[PDB]
Amino acid sequence: GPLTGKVAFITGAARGQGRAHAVRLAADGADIIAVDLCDQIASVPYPLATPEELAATVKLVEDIGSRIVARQADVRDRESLSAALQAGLDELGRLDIVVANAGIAPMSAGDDGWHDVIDVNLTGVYHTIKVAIPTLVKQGTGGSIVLISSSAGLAGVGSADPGSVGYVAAKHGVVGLMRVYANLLAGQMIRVNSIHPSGVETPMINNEFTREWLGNAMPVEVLAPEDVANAVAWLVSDQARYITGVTLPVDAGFLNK
Amino acid sequence: GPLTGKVAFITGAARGQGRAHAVRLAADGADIIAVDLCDQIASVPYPLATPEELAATVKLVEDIGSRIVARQADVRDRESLSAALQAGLDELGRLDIVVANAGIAPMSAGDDGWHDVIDVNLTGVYHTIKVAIPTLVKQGTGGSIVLISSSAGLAGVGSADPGSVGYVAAKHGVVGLMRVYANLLAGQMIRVNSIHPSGVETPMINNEFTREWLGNAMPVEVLAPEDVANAVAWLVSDQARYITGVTLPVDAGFLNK
Amino acid sequence: GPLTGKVAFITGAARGQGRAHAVRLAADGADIIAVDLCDQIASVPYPLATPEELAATVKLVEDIGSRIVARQADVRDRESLSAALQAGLDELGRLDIVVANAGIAPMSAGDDGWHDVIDVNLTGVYHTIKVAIPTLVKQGTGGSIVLISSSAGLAGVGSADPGSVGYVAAKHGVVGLMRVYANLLAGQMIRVNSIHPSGVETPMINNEFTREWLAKMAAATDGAMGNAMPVEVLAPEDVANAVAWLVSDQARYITGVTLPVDAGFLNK
Amino acid sequence: GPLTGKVAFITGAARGQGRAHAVRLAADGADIIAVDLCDQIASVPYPLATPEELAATVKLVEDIGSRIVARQADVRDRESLSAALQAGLDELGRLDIVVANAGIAPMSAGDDGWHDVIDVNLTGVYHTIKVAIPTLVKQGTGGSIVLISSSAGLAGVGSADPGSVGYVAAKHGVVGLMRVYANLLAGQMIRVNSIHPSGVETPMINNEFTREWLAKMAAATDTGAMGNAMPVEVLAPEDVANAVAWLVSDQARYITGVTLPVDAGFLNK
Ligand SMILES: NC(=O)c1ccc[n+]([C@@H]2O[C@H](COP(=O)([O-])OP(=O)(O)OC[C@H]3O[C@@H](n4cnc5c(N)ncnc54)[C@H](O)[C@@H]3O)[C@@H](O)[C@H]2O)c1
Ligand SMILES: NC(=O)c1ccc[n+]([C@@H]2O[C@H](COP(=O)([O-])OP(=O)(O)OC[C@H]3O[C@@H](n4cnc5c(N)ncnc54)[C@H](O)[C@@H]3O)[C@@H](O)[C@H]2O)c1
Ligand SMILES: NC(=O)c1ccc[n+]([C@@H]2O[C@H](COP(=O)([O-])OP(=O)(O)OC[C@H]3O[C@@H](n4cnc5c(N)ncnc54)[C@H](O)[C@@H]3O)[C@@H](O)[C@H]2O)c1
Ligand SMILES: NC(=O)c1ccc[n+]([C@@H]2O[C@H](COP(=O)([O-])OP(=O)(O)OC[C@H]3O[C@@H](n4cnc5c(N)ncnc54)[C@H](O)[C@@H]3O)[C@@H](O)[C@H]2O)c1
Repeated sequence: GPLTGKVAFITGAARGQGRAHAVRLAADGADIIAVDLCDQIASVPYPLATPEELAATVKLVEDIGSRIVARQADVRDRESLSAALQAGLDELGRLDIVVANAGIAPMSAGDDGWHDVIDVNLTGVYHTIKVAIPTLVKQGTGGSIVLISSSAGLAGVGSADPGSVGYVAAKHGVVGLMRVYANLLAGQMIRVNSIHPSGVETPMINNEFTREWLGNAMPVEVLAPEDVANAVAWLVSDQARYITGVTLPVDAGFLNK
Repeated sequence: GPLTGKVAFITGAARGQGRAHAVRLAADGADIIAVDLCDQIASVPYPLATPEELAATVKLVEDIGSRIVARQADVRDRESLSAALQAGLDELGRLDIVVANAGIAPMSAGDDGWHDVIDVNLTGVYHTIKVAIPTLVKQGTGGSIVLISSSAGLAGVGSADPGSVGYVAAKHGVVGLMRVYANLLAGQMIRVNSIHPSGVETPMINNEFTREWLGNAMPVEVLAPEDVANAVAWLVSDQARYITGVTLPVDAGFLNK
Repeated sequence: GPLTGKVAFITGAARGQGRAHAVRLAADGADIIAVDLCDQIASVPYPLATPEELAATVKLVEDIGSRIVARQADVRDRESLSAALQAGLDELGRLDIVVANAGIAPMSAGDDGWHDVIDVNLTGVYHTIKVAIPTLVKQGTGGSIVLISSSAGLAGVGSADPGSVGYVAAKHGVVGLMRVYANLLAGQMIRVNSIHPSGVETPMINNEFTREWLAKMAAATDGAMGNAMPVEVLAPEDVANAVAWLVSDQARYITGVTLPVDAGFLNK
Repeated sequence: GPLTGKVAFITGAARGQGRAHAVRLAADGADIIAVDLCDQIASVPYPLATPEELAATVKLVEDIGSRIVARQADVRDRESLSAALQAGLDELGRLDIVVANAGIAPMSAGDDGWHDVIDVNLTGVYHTIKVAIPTLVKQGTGGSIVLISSSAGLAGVGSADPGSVGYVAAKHGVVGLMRVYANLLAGQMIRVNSIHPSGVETPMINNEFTREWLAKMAAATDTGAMGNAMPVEVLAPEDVANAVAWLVSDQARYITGVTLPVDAGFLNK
């Protein structure tokens, strides 16, 4: 495949879009370093991933034919995340692609929702970049860093809940991370871009809370996780070698409507 | 390939990026309706394409194994452009993809440069869209319209020459066409996006005038026409089925620098 | 006032927003060079200004106490526009502020609508900038160029009509003009910015016709056409007040900006 | 003046731009609720404001002829900030204008710089909005909320230092706060906008650490890419205060959801 011999580090890889990236990039030949919390955060009113789900991602990727290192780790904890990445490096010996995908959407928790969404969705993305840079720079072969933002990183879409205004703030902060790192790493031939999905059919929105709590331009209800994985697989390939500093909506026209 | 059975209408197909689109989309299985002015505009201080160059594109596409209908046509003349497209529809029977690529960069012609760049780069893009819509809508199978803008469509980069100011104004106007047509056509599952290259190695910039007249974030001097064609080939594929309303820089970080 | 001793050149000054700029900047002490077509363009489905309306602007500004030179001129015709500007310069002796406000919204005219809206709303703005630059540069005291775009200069809001997609294209092109001229002219301390109103109560939209089309746009969309704040329409004075700030010393270092004056429409 | 009978809550009011906002809005007739940390933060290598400076802002505003309630408060501590605002509400009886101006620029502190800059410049701005909303909504007379971002809120103007990356991320996050609150509050006629200065002449820009940062950033680029477009070395605090005074006035009654550069053309360059 176009990614044979490369290694992709993916946060939130136990299910949802993170699993879709693991499967898609492995299908294209990449080996995978997969991390997920595999535990609950109290301000999040829907279940986060289980250890069983991370093991399921591992089986899918192994069946495709790639090597995979999978660790439980929390993106909020730099030492934890660094240790997990280093386990992947010890086994696979290189790093080419980073997909900073782990995220949460807390609600109905008061300001705990603000703090937790900033911590996972902004600080955790910072940590994901920071733990990867020294390897990418030392290797001297360029690479790709893909940050997962949202429509809410470019538009004021949300409710008054602290976790929702925090989600908007965090996802906007992720665009800032993208833009500064695209500038800092361009000289190293490391591309940095952000992806902005509107709604995607995953357990972040397919849950009891969201149904009880509860439009794109194209007549598309919700995107598939594969739509997001397909965009990312293009971006990290040689077909997109000179694409950097871009905010890419994958959204059936939502941001332009 | 992924585009077998589809037809792509490409303006400015005689050379440069237009040729690169014709070759890349044909390699993916598409048949081609190729048009070019194949004549000079007096305000443009470098040579435009010749009839022989359009014939050379035809040979390349036929050698790849796709069908191609090529006509001389001026994007400024709606009737000319419509007749040319119709020659292609009469032989190939359908239309799926439109690449509004023809463009000029006049200089040193005073206000004739202003007029000519608006007429080719803005009015000509409107005509390219307008003549394609009836077929796409009557078919009812969706499609893709790709408008070629520039860094100068999103940033104030230019000199005081009326042809240069006009290039900025026209390429900005192309973004506006993209945004309104993406909204107008979303219901028909017709995606509309714009591409924003910075510099590309073609005879628009590789000529005697430009040498006499006298950077990106990544250490890349100029992009290849293939870089722009690679982006477009992805956009018009099912891998980008829900991408619409986007301004996509293909620019080694120029717009983010 | 804060603009005493300065001169403002305003296109489309016979009525509407252009008249509002003339009276607002005159109230702050500016003298005025006012131009308008004062004639109809066949693709435009509502009446353009009359000669009597331009004369009425002149009286309003004289009653305020400023000097004003007014001429019938077409922004599409650089020579017409330059002659009119020069009549104003001969009388007032300087130029400080340019407001490129003339514009049209053709509809239901076929491709004549495309060509006319590009010609007035984009080429006419270019002409307005180009006739003014030499004076501003020769004086060496800086100045302000204010281009009137629209929400449709930053968003794809329009209908399936050559005049409407042309309005979007033109108003987006006006942002381009702003951005490149802000860079070209910054070294001369000439500020260049664009203003983006949503709907403003003038004869351009205060007609049966526009309300028809708004109703169809509304029905065709899944309050999409409405502002974020509960404000039905902005006053011309809202746009004139923004411009009066921008061209003052209170905004001396504001350049290269797209400024929405829109009750939150673009952010909605 | 145009703001006679109005009350403006300003964070970081002890010196710099915050003092300039207090003086400028007072000159237009407003009464002021002024808060500042009046203390140091270890990751910030230059001095923050002193209690003396806050008392000097009080003197300036009283001399202009307005009433002012000033309190020491940390925007990172929602309860502290709420208590300070309440002290001003208890005395002045209303609120019309919020200027979320307090901010820091940590550097050479490792990841403590990341955490502190997010905490002050993003979380602190959230707290400033949150403590003001109930009063604004209960009054039912509209109002203005102005968030102070930066060029670095719209462009990736930063170095690799965690405090700098964090400054870019936080200032971008402020735009997000603006956009969502403009939508949430529009129905109440409460305008929300953000201001994006480039460089402004205050201790944040002229200390030796920032100076060395600016020199390093200039040397890293091949393009005077760190300068403004107009030949203006640095903006005055009054340039930012003048823009805010306009925005909160009836001359800008329908301006909301806008990112406003005040930057001598920097972002467009
Ligand atoms: N689902 C949507 O509609 C949608 C829309 C736009 C953007 N996004 C974003 O896409 C990303 C992927 O989310 P998803 O839709 O696949 O939802 P998801 O909840 O199915 O997946 C998120 C994953 O991240 C993990 N995770 C959460 N906190 C973590 C932490 N502290 N450390 C390590 N792992 C952590 C979860 O356990 C989970 O497996 C997120 O950044 C999210 O904000 C989602
Ligand atoms: N080359 C660059 O650096 C660069 C950078 C950004 C964007 N662009 C854009 O890329 C597009 C392709 O240009 P290119 O780089 O391949 O340059 P090019 O000059 O090699 O190709 C442009 C082609 O369009 C044709 N054309 C010009 N006017 C025409 C008309 N009135 N009707 C029909 N055909 C006409 C030419 O004859 C030519 O074959 C243009 O829209 C251009 O503005 C180029
Ligand atoms: N009214 C709105 O809702 C709205 C919203 C956003 C932007 N705009 C823009 O505001 C500007 C002012 O328009 P308005 O609302 O006051 O409408 P208006 O029709 O009342 O005023 C426009 C004026 O320009 C004149 N004019 C038109 N073409 C001309 C030409 N070729 N040369 C010289 N003068 C010409 C008219 O005769 C008229 O007096 C325009 O650029 C318009 O596109 C209007
Ligand atoms: N100076 C520039 O060039 C520049 C450029 C763009 C944006 N900004 C921003 O302008 C705003 C004002 O900064 P300034 O230039 O006046 O600098 P400054 O350092 O002179 O003023 C900042 C003030 O905020 C206070 N403050 C800091 N942390 C606090 C906290 N936790 N709680 C309460 N008060 C706190 C300080 O003590 C001080 O009085 C900041 O948001 C800053 O990021 C500054």
